[PDB]
Amino acid sequence: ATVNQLVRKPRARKVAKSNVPALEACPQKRGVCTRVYTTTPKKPNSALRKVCRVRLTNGFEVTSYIGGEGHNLQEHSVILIRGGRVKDLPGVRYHTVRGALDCSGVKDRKQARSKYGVKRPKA
Amino acid sequence: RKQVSDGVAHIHASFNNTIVTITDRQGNALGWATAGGSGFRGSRKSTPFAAQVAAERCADAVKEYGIKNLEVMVKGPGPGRESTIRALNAAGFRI
Amino acid sequence: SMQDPIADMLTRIRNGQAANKAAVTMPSSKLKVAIANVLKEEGFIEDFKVEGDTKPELELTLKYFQGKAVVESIQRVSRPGLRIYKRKDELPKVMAGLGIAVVSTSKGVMTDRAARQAGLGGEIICYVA
Amino acid sequence: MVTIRLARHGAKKRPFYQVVVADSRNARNGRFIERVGFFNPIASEKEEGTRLDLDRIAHWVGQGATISDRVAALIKEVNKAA
Amino acid sequence: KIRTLQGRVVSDKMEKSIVVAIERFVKHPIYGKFIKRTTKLHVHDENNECGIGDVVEIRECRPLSKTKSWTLVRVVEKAV
Amino acid sequence: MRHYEIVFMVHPDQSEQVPGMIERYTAAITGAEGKIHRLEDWGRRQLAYPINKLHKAHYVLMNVEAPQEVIDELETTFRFNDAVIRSMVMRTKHAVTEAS
Amino acid sequence: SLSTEATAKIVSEFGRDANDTGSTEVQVALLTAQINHLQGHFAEHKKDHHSRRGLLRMVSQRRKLLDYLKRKDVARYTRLIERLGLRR
Amino acid sequence: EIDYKDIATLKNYITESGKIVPSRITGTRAKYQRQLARAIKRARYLSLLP
Amino acid sequence: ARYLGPKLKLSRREGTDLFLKSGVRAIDTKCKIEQAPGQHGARKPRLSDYGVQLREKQKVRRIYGVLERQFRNYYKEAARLKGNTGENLLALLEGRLDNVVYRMGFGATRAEARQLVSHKAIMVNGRVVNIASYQVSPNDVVSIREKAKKQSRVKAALELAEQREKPTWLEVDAGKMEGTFKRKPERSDLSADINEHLIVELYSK
Amino acid sequence: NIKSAKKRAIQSEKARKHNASRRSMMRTFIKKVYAAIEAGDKAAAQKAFNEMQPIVDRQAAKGLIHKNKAARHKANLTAQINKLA
RNA sequence: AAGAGUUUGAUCAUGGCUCAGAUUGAACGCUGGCGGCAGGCCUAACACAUGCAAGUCGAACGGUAACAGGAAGAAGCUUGCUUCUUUGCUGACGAGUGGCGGACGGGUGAGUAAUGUCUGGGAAACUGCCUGAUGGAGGGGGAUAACUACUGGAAACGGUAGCUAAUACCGCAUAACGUCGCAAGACCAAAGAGGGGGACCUUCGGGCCUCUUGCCAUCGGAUGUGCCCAGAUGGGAUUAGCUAGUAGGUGGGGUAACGGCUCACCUAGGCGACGAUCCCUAGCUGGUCUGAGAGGAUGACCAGCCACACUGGAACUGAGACACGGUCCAGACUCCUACGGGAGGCAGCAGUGGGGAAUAUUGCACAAUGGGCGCAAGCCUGAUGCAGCCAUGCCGCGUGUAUGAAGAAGGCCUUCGGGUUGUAAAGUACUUUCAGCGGGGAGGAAGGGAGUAAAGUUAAUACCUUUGCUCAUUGACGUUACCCGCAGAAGAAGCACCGGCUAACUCCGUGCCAGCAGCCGCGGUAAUACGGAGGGUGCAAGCGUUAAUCGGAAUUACUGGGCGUAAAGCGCACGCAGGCGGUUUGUUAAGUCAGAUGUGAAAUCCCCGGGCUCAACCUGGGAACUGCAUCUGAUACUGGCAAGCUUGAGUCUCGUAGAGGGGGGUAGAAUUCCAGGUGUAGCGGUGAAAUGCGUAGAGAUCUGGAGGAAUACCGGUGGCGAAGGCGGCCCCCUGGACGAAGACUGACGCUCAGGUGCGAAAGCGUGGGGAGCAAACAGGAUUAGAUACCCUGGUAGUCCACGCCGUAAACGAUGUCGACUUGGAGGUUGUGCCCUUGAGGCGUGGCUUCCGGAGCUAACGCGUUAAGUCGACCGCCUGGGGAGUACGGCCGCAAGGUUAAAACUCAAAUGAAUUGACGGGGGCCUUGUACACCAAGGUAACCGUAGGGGAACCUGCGGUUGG
Repeated sequence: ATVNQLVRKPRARKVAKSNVPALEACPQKRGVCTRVYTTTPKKPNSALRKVCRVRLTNGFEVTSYIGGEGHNLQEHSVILIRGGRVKDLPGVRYHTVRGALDCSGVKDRKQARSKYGVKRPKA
Repeated sequence: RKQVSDGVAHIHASFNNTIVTITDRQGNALGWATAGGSGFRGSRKSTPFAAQVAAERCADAVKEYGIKNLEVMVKGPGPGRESTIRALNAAGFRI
Repeated sequence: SMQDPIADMLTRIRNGQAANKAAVTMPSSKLKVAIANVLKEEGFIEDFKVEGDTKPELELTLKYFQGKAVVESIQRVSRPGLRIYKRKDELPKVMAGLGIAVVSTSKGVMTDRAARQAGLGGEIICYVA
Repeated sequence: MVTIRLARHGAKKRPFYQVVVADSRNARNGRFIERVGFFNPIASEKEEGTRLDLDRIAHWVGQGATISDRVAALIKEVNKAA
Repeated sequence: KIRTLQGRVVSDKMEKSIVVAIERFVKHPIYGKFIKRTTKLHVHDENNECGIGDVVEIRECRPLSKTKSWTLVRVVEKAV
Repeated sequence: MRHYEIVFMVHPDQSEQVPGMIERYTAAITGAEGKIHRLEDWGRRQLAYPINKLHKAHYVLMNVEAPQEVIDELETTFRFNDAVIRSMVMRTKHAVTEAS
Repeated sequence: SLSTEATAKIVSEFGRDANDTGSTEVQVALLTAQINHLQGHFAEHKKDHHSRRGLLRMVSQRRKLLDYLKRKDVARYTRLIERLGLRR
Repeated sequence: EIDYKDIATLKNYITESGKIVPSRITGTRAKYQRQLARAIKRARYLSLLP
Repeated sequence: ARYLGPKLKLSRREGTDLFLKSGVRAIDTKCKIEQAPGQHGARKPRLSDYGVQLREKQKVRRIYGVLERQFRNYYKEAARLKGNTGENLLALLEGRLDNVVYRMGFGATRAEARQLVSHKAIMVNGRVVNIASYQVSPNDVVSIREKAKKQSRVKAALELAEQREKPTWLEVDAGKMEGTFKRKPERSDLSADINEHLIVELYSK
Repeated sequence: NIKSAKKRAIQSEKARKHNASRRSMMRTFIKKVYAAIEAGDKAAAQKAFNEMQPIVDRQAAKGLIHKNKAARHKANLTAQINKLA
């Protein structure tokens, strides 16, 4: 940290690490959803959790959390995925967009009803 | 063998077993005796009883030689150094 | 001392102050004289005096307020390694002007308000407070 | 060729013109040598609609500088206003 | 006498030309240290009157060759 | 050229040749440009440990001043002579002449 | 190691006057002589390493003195390095 | 002052077998002690003492 | 966007009264009060330092019928204006045309006044201005359009205007209905308990 | 393809043939001077210069070559001649 | 101007992670009224259907295909009503020639890491149109397209023959103020057209007069472009050498111009650690975002510059191009074909396919402002003005107002009384913004046209120019803004959230499931955390979620960081360049500083105004642009230069100690065997035997030989050495250290990347050597099995000579050097004074040990031998793992070493200390890792290296307290 030391090789900036690295600065990415399975969370929790395996248009194959109290996906359906990790076994760093491409809003939902792609009941 | 009533008792006081020779002033052995094999063997050796009984064995091995004064030239430290010296000298010998 | 004889003097001052030495001493040089003059004429220290010719020394006399040093923090700024020069309109106001910054201007070593009055900048020798 | 033309600034349907000394060949409101006044076609009555600063226009005209017709008519109007 | 940089001869080994290091003492933009920065600069002298170490005045002129646009004015100190 | 203290034991077996071996080395020293500052003998003393199968030794110490080199041949001869099994010499670090 | 008489004599020849054992030329002269003696006695050991450290010290100090001579006064240096024979 | 040849004032500083008594009980200024050990080892090699 | 909901409840949360059901029946007679407007209003209201900054600021927003984008815009203006941010903000809130129409009397509540302003019944300096947030400036004459002077509500909103203490910084005329914003008001004659530095702390981070 | 581009293309080629003819004739005269010089013949070279000069000087006048160019030929050839003198 | 949560029983730390803020060219979910103003392919410089984006000029020209007039004729014969023919006769004009334009405007950001950009300078240049000055503007010719007649080719595109004009071309004349030349001299140009017409001539065409405009030359201006220089403008040293028109020279040539630009010759340079070359990324700037600021990130829109136009070459023409909608040729594509041959290039506008999370109309008008051409009228203009689409952003406004309770039904909660939703509704009265309908209605329009005097000018009147006034006229937007009227509250509210942070909570349901989650975490019978309800909170035409940037984060620390134990001080030295430099003078003026001047586009930002009903927006003026340059001045400081001074550093002299290093032999302690006797039943060992020895004489004894390991005691908190490390004695050689002073030099210093050298033990390689060892290896038994442990032998190695290794817990886990700063005790050595006893007493040096004050510290601790206070330089660190590993380089006999990633992966890892629990080391007191909320324990924790072995384990030689 001598000034003559700094002049010879300046202070470098470390680089922001990989947090959602499968998305190249894109809000969402489309994917093809190869397999749909149901994993199991870490230790303190329970209640085996629905997760899908998806191949993104940019080449990546990643693991994405189908959330909501209801689910209809399949083995090739095309879905949109966005950032957001689950405190699950390592590597669920993406969240499937509920109700956007081949994906539907949860059934009978009536609160937080845009966070699952379900439309306003006409009342 | 010589009936000179003099000599030295080289106490080969090793840790496990002592083989004390009885040699005169000239430097020739009179009689030899040992602790181990002469009545007991085991790891329970290296005890003052073993050194003592070795001392009596070495004494009686040369009590027939007319020797009643044996100096002690101990080689190395051995268990029951006090015990072996006492048992050897109490047989009627002079250091 | 060896390469910066001026931080020598600041360090001797704050050493002898924190250890409650009556009067600090060092060898003398006309720029050391200059900062001593500045300090005592504006009064952060009491008095100084130089003795001998071949190896002069500087018998500077510290200044205690109650038992505390009058000089709270005295800092080197333009060390060999970063010579610091300021222009007059960017001269540094030290602790809301309460402490001086003895600058070296083209018109001799002199203090901060001195320069901003005379309207010229220069090299900052040492903040005092 | 150097010309004294107008550069349309302002917002939409509320034009404001800068009178500008420029090379004939640059975009209407692109690179320009000098600004000599402004024109507000939709100015209010108390509001100043034209300012020209005609010494510079005379200067540049003396160096061989064409005027657009709008700046020409505008200059005639300011001269009439006196 | 336009601006006449002032520097040292570091090689007269080409015919009628010298390399002249102009040594300038500029602060560091971010660390504020004053660093030595050097400008090597081919100069023309037709008389080959400069030798390694001289201190010369040089002035800018039209391009005399590739790489060569400065010309010798005076030899202010004839280093030996 | 500085003081040494030639110290050596002459055995009774080798006491046959005390003057010959001694005066020979004094002459060799003087011819090697060395002057003798002292001379004394401690007689035939006794050896605590019977080194070299003997108990007596006529300890003669000659203690001449010698330069760096003229000692090398003398100690070589001492090693090569059975008159003294082991001969010792000492540097001075000072100016000491008297024997005791 | 070097004889004191030799130091005094080199002071006489390679000193401007007497008792100027501090003169730069005197310093480099005695130091170079010590380096020469070390080089002469080097063939015998070579195995020795802790003695070599002082010899490198002597070499470097001699060169520093010579560099100071060259910097301060070219003529003194460019005469000494021959009448002493150094800087070969 | 203390040297090797003074055999008289050496018996006080040794034992029968020639074992150096430590200065922890005598007091020898720790410079005379090195000279003491030097001289007595010399005497061992001088074969006056074991 | 204008808040269009129950008016009494909006002021039950703020604790004090806000002059937004304004008239005769003297609320706490017109509708229960001193109670937070829920099924769980009886709860202890102990609320953090953030809760009270938010409550006071929110009550200032509810006094004037201003939403959060314009409110923070008023704050950015007061913070850029010269003087303490608190009074600059509250003066901005006070020179707003809906407020001043209310204050001059004609306009029974601030939403009554907002209704009149928006419905092209107010001239500012003799020309019609129907913007609610129109900042009225000193010496401007605010007047009812004469096509709308014979409004039953404006005539009624004028009797119940002296029970409200007459504002000092402006001189309404009642017979001919017209006023004159004499001067920007001062913290003292903004007759309330507005703890404005709670607001200037909410937005100071 | 635009109509004026089609016309520029036919006009360019006509002008190119015209220009090529004029430049080749000029280079012929200049080369005659240069080749009288290398023969070392002073008077032949001066006459060839007097035959080249109006040619390059009118080519420059009608814009086939720049006036600076014509001046350069005249200066260089005058040098060569006056050296050869 | 420097939040919250997040490693523990708890804590103080070190340290990463996650959310809070602002922002966006955003996207997606749910929802969606109006207006204003902006923005709108960030990805595929991917491929491109179709239309449009560059023409104009008849006042240059031959013309005359058209249309329209004529003027006729011939007719029909209406009195000539309309039909044919003729006539470029006239308006005009299609194709052609000619001029100007097409080099602008418009797009894009591929390439480009620096001659590109930015800042500031320069000199060797050219510049159409515009402008000022001066002059000229004579007299001829030959073509040729068109056209005419043929005539190929499918088409593209042609060929032949004749014909012809010009402001096309070409002579000739003329000819400086131009070029060339020292001068003398030589040389060098051009074009007409239009309007009007008195008089006069007239070959009746015109001449001729006059005006207008053009043409040519030169010299200025202005503008634009070219060229040069300096500084600044990414990353990588797992790129260190690169260059041969390369560097300079002299001459030819070339260029508008300088110049290796080029060529011939000559010379051998030139660039590079101040980073050349090479590789990667990349358009630059004004500015934008963010920030307290420094700074970081950016470079969409707007404006400046650059580059590109399918890809790669080349030029032509031109004032300008190496040319987006030009040429050529070479590709690759697509299209056309009669298979001969052709065509084309949306990085114009729109649009398509594609790709993408994702980004609009194949609109209207040239009314305005620009631009091109034209005398003008005009024509052209996807520039531009507008309109469309899209909550994409910003702004504004609305979706009502007041009243009213029987505080309704009814919903939800009900401790069953009721409460709450809630003045909310309804019912009352009132309003009618905006939306809708009808009527009106600015402003963006200046102009241009037609008519009206100056003797403007001059054949005076004409023509034209200018002002002269009058008349008519020009708006895409646009059924504009805005105003007026008319109904009717009528047409207009959603999204998130409600355990704490964090504003806002109850009931059912569910039951560690379903699920939620930024963090803490919630859920196994309530669960205010999950789903629904009711209630509330927040924001509102939006509200959420995602992504990305900056901040928080001072978490790359210049401002503004650390390296004893948390990551981090090289194993140790010497030292090159480099960074830094005691003191006093002289001088310089480099840095520095001051002043002046020039500059720093505009926009943007900021201040003060003004205009839009307001606001956004637009705008005027200022400030700002903190920079760069130049000039003048100062001299304190740093630098240079010159001279000194002695305190720094050194030389000398004299002494002092020491396992300091190298040499050689050096004797004994002990060492086994042999040499023999003396002696016969044992030598031998573990958990236990056993394996192995011996009775063939074993063990021990003395006698003598060997050889080598180490020189026990000394010995030490000792000493020495730069570190590793150093222990017999003697001598030789030698280093370093210190004390005493003196004499002298005279800043000759400190630190150092790269570099060089030294460097435990193991090892390796080379040969010896082997008294014993002792990894390996070989006998017994193991133990749950034994390749445990273990007892028996035993090689390599250990030893020596040489060489290679290059390592360590190489540890004070504390870089070097200098300076200052309360103490105490101890040892270690010198040396002065005075007891002139030897110490003594009082010092004074250096070294070292243990406390301890302030001070510092996370705490422990350090504490004049700093971990305090400072200065100089270096090395090093940035959460954990991956991993000191791969790869590359380099080194080595290999063994390996050295430099040193990345992918991937976690939300932690880690240090200090504390409460006490096991405490099988002691007399209510002693304690530990770990632990809790197992450092005395089937056999310390490691590091280096080498073996055995599936392995982690064990075992050798060395070392550490991290016991």
